[PDB]
Amino acid sequence: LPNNCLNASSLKCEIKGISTYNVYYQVENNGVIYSCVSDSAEGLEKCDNSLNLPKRFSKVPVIPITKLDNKRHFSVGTKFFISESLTQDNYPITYNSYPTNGTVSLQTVKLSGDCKITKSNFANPYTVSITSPEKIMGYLIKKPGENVEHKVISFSGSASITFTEEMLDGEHNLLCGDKSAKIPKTNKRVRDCII
Amino acid sequence: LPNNCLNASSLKCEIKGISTYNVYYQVENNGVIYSCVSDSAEGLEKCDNSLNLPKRFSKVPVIPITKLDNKRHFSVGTKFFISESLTQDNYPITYNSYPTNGTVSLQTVKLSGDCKITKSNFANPYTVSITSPEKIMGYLIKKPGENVEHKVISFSGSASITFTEEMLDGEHNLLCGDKSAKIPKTNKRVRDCIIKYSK
Ligand SMILES: *[C@@H]1O[C@H](CO)[C@@H](O[C@@H]2O[C@H](CO)[C@@H](O)[C@H](O)[C@H]2NC(C)=O)[C@H](O)[C@H]1NC(C)=O
Ligand SMILES: *[C@@H]1O[C@H](CO)[C@@H](O[C@@H]2O[C@H](CO)[C@@H](O)[C@H](O)[C@H]2NC(C)=O)[C@H](O)[C@H]1NC(C)=O
Ligand SMILES: *[C@@H]1O[C@H](CO)[C@@H](O[C@@H]2O[C@H](CO)[C@@H](O)[C@H](O)[C@H]2NC(C)=O)[C@H](O)[C@H]1NC(C)=O
Ligand SMILES: *[C@@H]1O[C@H](CO)[C@@H](O[C@@H]2O[C@H](CO)[C@@H](O)[C@H](O)[C@H]2NC(C)=O)[C@H](O)[C@H]1NC(C)=O
Repeated sequence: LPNNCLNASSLKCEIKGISTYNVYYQVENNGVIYSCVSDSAEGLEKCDNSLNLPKRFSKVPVIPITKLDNKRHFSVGTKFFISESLTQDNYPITYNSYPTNGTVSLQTVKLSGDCKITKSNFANPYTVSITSPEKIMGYLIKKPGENVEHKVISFSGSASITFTEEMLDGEHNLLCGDKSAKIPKTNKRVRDCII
Repeated sequence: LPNNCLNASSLKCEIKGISTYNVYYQVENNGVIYSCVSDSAEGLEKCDNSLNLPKRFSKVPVIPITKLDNKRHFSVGTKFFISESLTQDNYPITYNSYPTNGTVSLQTVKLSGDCKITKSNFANPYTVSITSPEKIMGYLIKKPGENVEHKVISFSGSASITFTEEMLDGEHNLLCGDKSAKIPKTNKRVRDCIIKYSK
């Protein structure tokens, strides 16, 4: 019964770690430290070392990056996941209110889900549509290397994106989940022209 | 520099852990320990604890399981991956001979890739075919919650999977990459009849 973790305001707790999309905390109760990870940020506002805890965690679908090449081009932050311990000392954790045993590890993250970057946008070639079936789905335009941790945008059923004059250089990328599409370099003149 | 790792044979290498799909080892060149993770066990035969090393670690594409409900249905073994340490102290390891920074983390992994399954021509009614665009691809029929390790079959391009009596119970799932399919209960004797007399 991991109910100790969902009511952390009542008890003593330590924020053991804050990622981009979730938080690692342990609460102390009955003399028994209970370790936990959640997406909420709610009722942990009083915990030790909670100061930087954001108001809200994004809650878009994301998975860990497995190919190290891809970090630069696809990284969209960090998040905690339940791994298993190298020593046989696995201790029980609660992940988003699911009970398990394991060890917590932080891991750099790429966007996941099913999204549709529609390359043909004829009505205005600089207003592009994005459509996904998922309840919630996330996009982000990212030159490879830029720190864009909290710059992700969540769009639910469908969306439409107009590129800023800044982003139009050849090296930016429209990441929307498992999909990824290179943004072409618009000439110095033409860019000023359109606006 | 991975150069020190990839030359396992020479140095005092200590196998520090074996997983279903890769191995964690650290070697020793002139007083500095280099932790490493590798997707094949060439070399390392004399390494300190090579006793349990597969001859081949499978190279089928797998990613880590994030939604922990799936684990029961999708398990397909465990693989080392590289993570960033919770404490600020991340150290240098080489992961499949790429130098980078972090900490070694072990996770339970599901199959990933592209393969599709509905297949063939109303024939070999107990056989279906799996086709995949990628170079290598994995499949595995797993009753949810089975002990499967190095039970995963590497196939390229195409394969045809002829079910058995056991699989045809209403409980086994055909795991192939990103897909799963449920194998339903057949009338065993209808099958039994067919296998018996037909060509
Ligand atoms: C704070 O802790 C108590 C102690 O567990 C929780 O009481 C549980 O309430 C949940 C309902 O959400 C039930 O599943 C359990 O039957 C209760 N367990 C008990 C009484 O031991 C309480 O609910 C927690 N706070 C919140 C908001 O759920
Ligand atoms: C981790 O959680 C599991 C889940 O209960 C504990 O594993 C044992 O699981 C069996 C089967 O459900 C039970 O019969 C045992 O009573 C469980 N053991 C205990 C102590 O509850 C496991 O022990 C937990 N803790 C660890 C592994 O340190
Ligand atoms: C494996 O490690 C050893 C280090 O002890 C390397 O040994 C020497 O490398 C030099 C060139 O760097 C050669 O000229 C020698 O013939 C090697 N042997 C000895 C006994 O000194 C060896 O080259 C390494 N193998 C690699 C890097 O592939
Ligand atoms: C792994 O991280 C360490 C730091 O934890 C790196 O050491 C840094 O090296 C860069 C460039 O060589 C310097 O700018 C930093 O000042 C160093 N930091 C410290 C704390 O010494 C190390 O280079 C990293 N390893 C790799 C392979 O990138």
